[PDB]
Amino acid sequence: QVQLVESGGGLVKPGGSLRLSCAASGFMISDSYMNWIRQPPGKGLEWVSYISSNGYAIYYGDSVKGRFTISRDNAKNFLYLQMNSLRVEDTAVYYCAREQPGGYYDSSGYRLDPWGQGILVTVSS
Amino acid sequence: SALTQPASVSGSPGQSITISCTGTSSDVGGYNYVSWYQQHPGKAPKLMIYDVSNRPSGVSNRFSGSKSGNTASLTISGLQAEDEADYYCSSYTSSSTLYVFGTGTKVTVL
Amino acid sequence: NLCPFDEVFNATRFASVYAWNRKRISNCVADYSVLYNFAPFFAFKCYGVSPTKLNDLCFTNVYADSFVIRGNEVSQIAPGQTGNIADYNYKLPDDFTGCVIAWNSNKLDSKVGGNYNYRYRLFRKSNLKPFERDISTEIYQAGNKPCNGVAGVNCYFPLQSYGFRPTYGVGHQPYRVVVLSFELLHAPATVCG
Repeated sequence: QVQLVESGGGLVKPGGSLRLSCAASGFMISDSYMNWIRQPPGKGLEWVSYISSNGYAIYYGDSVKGRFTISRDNAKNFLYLQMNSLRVEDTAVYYCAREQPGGYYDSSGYRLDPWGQGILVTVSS
Repeated sequence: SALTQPASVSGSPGQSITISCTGTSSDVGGYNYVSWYQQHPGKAPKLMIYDVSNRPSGVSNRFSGSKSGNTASLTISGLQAEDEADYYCSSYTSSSTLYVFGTGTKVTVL
Repeated sequence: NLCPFDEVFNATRFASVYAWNRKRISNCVADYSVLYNFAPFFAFKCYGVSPTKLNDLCFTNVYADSFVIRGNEVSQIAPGQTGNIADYNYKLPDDFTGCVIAWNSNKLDSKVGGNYNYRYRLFRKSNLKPFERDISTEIYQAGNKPCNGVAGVNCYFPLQSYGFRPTYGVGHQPYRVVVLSFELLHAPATVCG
């Protein structure tokens, strides 16, 4: 029904940059709060960043602060996250997930319901 | 700021399990927004429960969430086979970071 | 056939002041004894009716508007009082009738560093008639064709973020608010109980 497909990840050298694109299908990405979840290989999950519906509220992870810009292409209806000046510790898989209670009268706690397929990034020589 | 989730469990079809997920007095206790997701190796983690008592679509009633003070605790009944998968308890906080996750549990059946 | 009262007060995410939300509630039995539950109810007052008598009468059509404002401007939401929260933001009539409800919620709307999610029009050319909302994006002027996308001495952006933080003085923490307004011309009774 609703898919969240990723594209843009892979191998890189340390210091460089890269860009991930999250394409939403089955619904409209212009009104659904989004946020990225990173998972190192063989560990748990970790929060990356978050965009709101307004487009005026942006919250980064404390570790990716200063880099890792986020934005949305409401023209091409995608989400973009550019990882800039990467280091060796960032190799991981990435998921693009949407908060479920994105309506206006939900009276229901938040939950990341629609999950992303997820793509990997590897930073080394 | 991360939740502490235990290592692993083991039982045979018919037994029942519980899993503890502690936290601070700002993320789990004080907000009661904790949720639980499951992940088989090689698939995006799928929502299992949220709002503790709120079981979402498709989920087998075999899962039962509960929250006591700071601790949270899951209890799964009717030990099957698909239980072979990781389980992560997540929560929404109020300082920086709007979501944290547990260390992760490995549920294996004998 | 009860009414959805605990579905608007129990809302998980509110709208901003400048694009406030209205919802019509009718054709049901409304009871105003359950509202006392939620919050400390810093302010719960009515103009034109008294709450102790409110559980009895039948009304024409009752509306509910919800939004979030600062904690030193709650007073601005009153019949015909001037300030900066009812001049260009949102305004109620001078013959208003109904009730207003507010509860400081600083536990769900204020993050550390400023919760930049709710804004309000600081610059407007002319004040607004009652019960109209403006979402038109325009840059204030500066004695010349207003900067088309930029900001000089003047030409500021119309909307300014609140930036709620969990350490402010009580008058600066956010306050969720909801307003009830209804006619009593004894029109075909649609709600009471």
